[PDB]
Amino acid sequence: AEIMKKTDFDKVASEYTKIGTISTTGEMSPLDAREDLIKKADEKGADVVVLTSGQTENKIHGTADIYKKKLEHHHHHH
Repeated sequence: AEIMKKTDFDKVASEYTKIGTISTTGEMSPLDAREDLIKKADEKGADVVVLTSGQTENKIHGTADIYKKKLEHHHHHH
């Protein structure tokens, strides 16, 4: 699982699927919150962790929507 914001993820939103929301126990540390959310997300099998709150201690608790990628199977589309 990787850390991106909603602004970053939005561009490729239709390529992924929301499997749930993860949350840190609280606003611990900025980079540490990321790592803890990567722990949860990757444990749930998520491809992307979408910080729907932001990062860098900017009024964040640590809520992120977890998404999985749409894996393709011979459907080349031309």
